[PDB]
Amino acid sequence: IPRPPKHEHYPTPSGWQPPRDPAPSLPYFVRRSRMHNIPVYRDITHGNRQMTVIRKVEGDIWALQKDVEDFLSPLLGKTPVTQVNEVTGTLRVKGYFDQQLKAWLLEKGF
Amino acid sequence: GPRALDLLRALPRVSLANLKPNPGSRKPERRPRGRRRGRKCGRGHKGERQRGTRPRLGFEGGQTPFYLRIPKYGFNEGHSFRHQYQPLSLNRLQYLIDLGRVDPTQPIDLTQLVNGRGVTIQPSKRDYGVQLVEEGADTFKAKVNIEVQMASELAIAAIEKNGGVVTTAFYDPRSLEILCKPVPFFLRGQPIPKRMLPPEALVPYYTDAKNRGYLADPARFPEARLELARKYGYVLPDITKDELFKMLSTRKDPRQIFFGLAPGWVVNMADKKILKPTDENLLKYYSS
Amino acid sequence: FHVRVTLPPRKVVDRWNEKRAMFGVYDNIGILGNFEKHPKELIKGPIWLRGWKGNELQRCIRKKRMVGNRMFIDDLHNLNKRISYLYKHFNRHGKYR
Amino acid sequence: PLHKVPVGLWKQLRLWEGIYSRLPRHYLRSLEEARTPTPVHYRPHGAKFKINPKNWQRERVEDVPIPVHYPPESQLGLWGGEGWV
Amino acid sequence: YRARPPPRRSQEPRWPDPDDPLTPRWQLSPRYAAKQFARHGAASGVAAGSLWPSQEQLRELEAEEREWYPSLAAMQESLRVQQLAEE
Amino acid sequence: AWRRDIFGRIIWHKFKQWPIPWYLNKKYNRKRFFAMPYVERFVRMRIEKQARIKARKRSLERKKEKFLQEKFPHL
Amino acid sequence: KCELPVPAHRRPVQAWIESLRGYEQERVGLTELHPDVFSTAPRLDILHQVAIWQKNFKRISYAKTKTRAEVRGGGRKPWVQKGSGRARHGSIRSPIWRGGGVAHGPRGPTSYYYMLPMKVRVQGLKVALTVKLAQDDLHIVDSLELPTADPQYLIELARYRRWGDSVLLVDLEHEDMPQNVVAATSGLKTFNLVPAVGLNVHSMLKHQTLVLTLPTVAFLEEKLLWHNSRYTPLYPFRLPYCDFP
Amino acid sequence: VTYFSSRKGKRKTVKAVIYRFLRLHSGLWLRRKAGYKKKLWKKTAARKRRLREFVFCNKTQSKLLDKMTTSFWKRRNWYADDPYQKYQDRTNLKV
RNA sequence: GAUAGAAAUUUUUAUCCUGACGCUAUAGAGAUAGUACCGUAAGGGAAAGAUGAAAGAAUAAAAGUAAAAAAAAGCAAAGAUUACCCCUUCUACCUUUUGCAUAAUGGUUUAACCAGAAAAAAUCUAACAAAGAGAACUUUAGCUAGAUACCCCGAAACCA
Ligand SMILES: [Mg+2]
Ligand SMILES: [Mg+2]
Ligand SMILES: [Mg+2]
Ligand SMILES: [Mg+2]
Ligand SMILES: [Mg+2]
Ligand SMILES: [Mg+2]
Ligand SMILES: [Mg+2]
Ligand SMILES: [Mg+2]
Ligand SMILES: [Mg+2]
Ligand SMILES: [Mg+2]
Ligand SMILES: [Mg+2]
Ligand SMILES: [Mg+2]
Ligand SMILES: [Mg+2]
Ligand SMILES: [Mg+2]
Ligand SMILES: [Mg+2]
Ligand SMILES: [Mg+2]
Ligand SMILES: [Mg+2]
Ligand SMILES: [Mg+2]
Ligand SMILES: [Mg+2]
Ligand SMILES: [Mg+2]
Ligand SMILES: [Mg+2]
Ligand SMILES: [Mg+2]
Ligand SMILES: [Mg+2]
Ligand SMILES: [Mg+2]
Ligand SMILES: [Mg+2]
Ligand SMILES: [Mg+2]
Ligand SMILES: [Mg+2]
Repeated sequence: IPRPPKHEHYPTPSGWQPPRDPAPSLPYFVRRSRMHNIPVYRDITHGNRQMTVIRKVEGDIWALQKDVEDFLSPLLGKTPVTQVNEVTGTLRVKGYFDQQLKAWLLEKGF
Repeated sequence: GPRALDLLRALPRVSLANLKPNPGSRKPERRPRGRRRGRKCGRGHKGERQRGTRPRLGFEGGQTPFYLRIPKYGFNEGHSFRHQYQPLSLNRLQYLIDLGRVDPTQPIDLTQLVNGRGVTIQPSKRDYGVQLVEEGADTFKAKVNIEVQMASELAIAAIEKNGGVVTTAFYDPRSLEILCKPVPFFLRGQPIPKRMLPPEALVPYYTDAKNRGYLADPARFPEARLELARKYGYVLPDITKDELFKMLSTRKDPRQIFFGLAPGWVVNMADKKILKPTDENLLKYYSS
Repeated sequence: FHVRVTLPPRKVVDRWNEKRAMFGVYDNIGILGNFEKHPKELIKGPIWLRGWKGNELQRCIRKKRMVGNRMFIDDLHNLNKRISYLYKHFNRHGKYR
Repeated sequence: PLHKVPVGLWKQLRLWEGIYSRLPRHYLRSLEEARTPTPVHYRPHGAKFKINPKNWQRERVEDVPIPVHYPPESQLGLWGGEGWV
Repeated sequence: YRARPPPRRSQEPRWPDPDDPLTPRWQLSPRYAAKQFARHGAASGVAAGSLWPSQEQLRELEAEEREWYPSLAAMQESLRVQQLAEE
Repeated sequence: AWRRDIFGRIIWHKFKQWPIPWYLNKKYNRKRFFAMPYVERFVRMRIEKQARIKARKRSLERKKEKFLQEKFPHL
Repeated sequence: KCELPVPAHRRPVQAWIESLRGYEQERVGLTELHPDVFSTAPRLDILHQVAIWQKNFKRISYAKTKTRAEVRGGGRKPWVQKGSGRARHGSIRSPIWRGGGVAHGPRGPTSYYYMLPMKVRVQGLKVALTVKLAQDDLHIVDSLELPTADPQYLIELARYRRWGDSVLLVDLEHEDMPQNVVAATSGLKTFNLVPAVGLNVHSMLKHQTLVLTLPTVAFLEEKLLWHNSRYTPLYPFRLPYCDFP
Repeated sequence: VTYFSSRKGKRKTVKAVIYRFLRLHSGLWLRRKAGYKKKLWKKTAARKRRLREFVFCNKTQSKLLDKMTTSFWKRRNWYADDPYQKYQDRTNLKV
């Protein structure tokens, strides 16, 4: 895969924002996709169970869990349900937060 | 990094001796033995089912079968011969130029869209190429040369506004194949055949400057194209004055599959050598 | 249910003999080796079964279509018959229909 | 087990060995090649490609010979290439 | 123990016996020859001029191509009768 | 002479002495030296039958070499 | 120094470079190892997966048993349906019967062959290596030039370095292995000597110590790292590609 | 249904499903309403409307139909001009 | 209807490198053999070996019995007891049925044999992800892989 062309202007027309020159000090990190996209996806089970998966996370995910659920709680009035997989390096959350989590990981610049 | 690492200093060797697959990976099979799952083994009692013969799937027990009461209809009728065109949104296109998969600099036809893995064509399945849609219409900032098999008005518009040139070109099943996975066609080691002309019904679509059809009269190109701007309300750029002009101008023969090559040729990729016929009948054949 | 009276000589097996030490050696050959040869070619076996898998019906119908005309008369016969039986049984029987 | 060679080829390698090996080569050659006998009983369609009337597309079309048995007496006279159907 | 020699795919041109009875007929075809040129073809010692159609093949391809695929001008004229008849 | 009998075996035919020519001989003429069409089937089977016995003779002897070499660690 | 870019948030690893000529030359040097190969998150899950996939996918079991169709004879009802006053049977080759057929059992040559997907096997070698390193039992070497063809030297070397019982020695190619290595090791059970084209998970776990040559590591690091950055193949990779061999 | 073919080993499809139905990509199966060409004069205009319709098949029928139908009719399709392409996706479905 | 089912057009690298998550005397070939034996015939068709270097050295565990015949009462046991019974308390077991102690079926007993196979869709675990698959395909979170599934015996007939 081509390393994507450095531009003068960010974000780009299609909305692509590069991760920063430094990385934050938060005790966890998110590898961008092999496409340099933020590894947040949506997935369903049994057709009715809606889920949101954060991927490729290196560090204490527990912290990431804290921060994510604390970001989402004002939105739903209540903590959203969470499943942490420590060996997978993966986070899972009930409902579709795809759009908002995309933004929230553009915030911290992962 | 992964503090898990430092937990492995503590523990005994990882070897074959100690291995557990991920819990819930193997959902264990059961076997009709024992008090629970033996004795009729979940096959029920007597009747048909216990003997394993219950009738075929569409069957209602002789009442006229659901799927068979309903009258036939033209539906999937001639489904094999109905042309398909794989869609390409403008949003996806902007995307692909943005991450520099397909670069706008050199010309863009299907092949390039393919190699960036931005689109997938299965010609055997009656796919006659990529077609264009307007999804990122407002999003679209890129100046590009695009050649597709079909496009929609709004799409043509959104490329014009930015100053690129869109051409509607056709490919037959065979030539289209050659187009999409070209390297394996070369390794086939057969000459590079003539391009077909589009079928009769399709003819009017490709003869219109309306679509900027590759077989259309260039005399109407500047006309209908400028028309596009008055309808959609923008100032039409002067392409002839641009630096990238000579690439945007670049066309194919209606007989040419690729850029820079010609019917009749043969590629030897071992010797990195092109081969052209010096025989006359051949040249009359492939150049016609 | 009468069971063996005398202990057998304990079979001693070196797991360090050649074949076991060298197990699975070239497995990654395509990957590590800039793929030219596929893991398939590490499969030494019956002509029709190399780098392939299937249930009984598929196996059989395969052996037929590949080596069929090189088979003996009788085996061949039994093969066509096994085929028929299987046709009938997979299609036409089951609980699950 | 299997045979080293398929049995359809047993009648040919039957010929490669033994006395057939000293046979005149021209003979064996006129024997090898089987030209397809003239259509007599079945009537052929001309083209390789023929349009489907129902479906409306060009269709690859091939011609299958019809089996014709010859009683032994057929070989005694001249039947002009035909026989029993 | 030292391991076996790694299995290698021989990169040389490879030609079966044309006269061996057991050898498959799919490896004895013209196309296989063409393919073999494509692979190496310098070293494969394939006659280059053979990678193009014969005079027979040529005139037949010609015959069928002019048969089922008319002229652009001719197709436009095929369409004018239709459009005007429907008008 | 080498001849081929009705059973599809190829046999060595020991000759005999007769006071008269063979085409004038009853008993000789009603002997058939040749194979008929159907016999061709059995011929194959014979081969096959025979072909197995060799096949599994070999496979036995090979076995007898493993056993010995694991019973007697020479060298 | 590593021949390949590390991701910005991740520092490389370093391993002693040991050499093989003296017993007593332990750390002859220092090597930076790539974090994305030798520091990867350890997953025994995939170790397991691929370890099995190694075991099985080669497996063809030839075990045939004969169905009531394939047994010798008994093409007939042994006695009549009615009046005998014993249990009714078809052929004496009914599976019920003594010398008769086998109901289900094994069938024929039977293969288990399946392809673990690409990037999986890849990440498996990755993990295996990471683990051999993190459990401290990986030893990088330069050279591999051996002082002599006496195998006792080698065994005693492993003895002086507390290398544990078994060892897998990895070299770059089949042709380039020096003659003393080949000599001394080919007469050894526990030690093994292999081109890095045949590095494999099963063997990695089968030997209590892994030993890697420097050209070998520079090679591996690359060949594996290729795969997080790679497209989905269009056609087989053995074919011509723009960048690719 | 033929769950395993003879020559290919594959799973065959019923054709008489296909001639009278249509599968969207959502999984909704579409059909004619029976008897619509049948005894028209005898029928009220209302009925005639109700018949000339295209209608949807309940879950049972759909699943059934899928079983008699291979992968190839379940694939995604972009036809030029397609009257039904407008329809293939599900919108606003909250379950 | 049940089902049947193509081709054009594409793909395929050498030999070398043999074995065995095959059986172990009811298994494994029918086979110690097409032998005995059974059929007028075509045809059917068995069962069985075991000490040790040397015979140019003479475990006591299946049913069944014996050592030891039985003592008012009754699904045979159980609760028990100082004590075997004596006391008290419980309608064999399977299949099959609305319902069986049933006087409905099956079985002398022991041993060895003797019957649930499939991956469309689905879930579960995982890789990578607007993509994924070691070619061909599928995609509006998806593709890919893995793991999860559908028995045994029997007619009268029928055709050659
Ligand atoms: Mg999903
Ligand atoms: Mg039960
Ligand atoms: Mg029952
Ligand atoms: Mg009932
Ligand atoms: Mg498609
Ligand atoms: Mg099976
Ligand atoms: Mg029989
Ligand atoms: Mg019979
Ligand atoms: Mg019967
Ligand atoms: Mg027996
Ligand atoms: Mg047996
Ligand atoms: Mg062998
Ligand atoms: Mg036996
Ligand atoms: Mg006893
Ligand atoms: Mg009592
Ligand atoms: Mg009662
Ligand atoms: Mg009753
Ligand atoms: Mg009742
Ligand atoms: Mg009663
Ligand atoms: Mg009674
Ligand atoms: Mg009764
Ligand atoms: Mg009773
Ligand atoms: Mg009864
Ligand atoms: Mg009963
Ligand atoms: Mg009784
Ligand atoms: Mg599936
Ligand atoms: Mg099962």
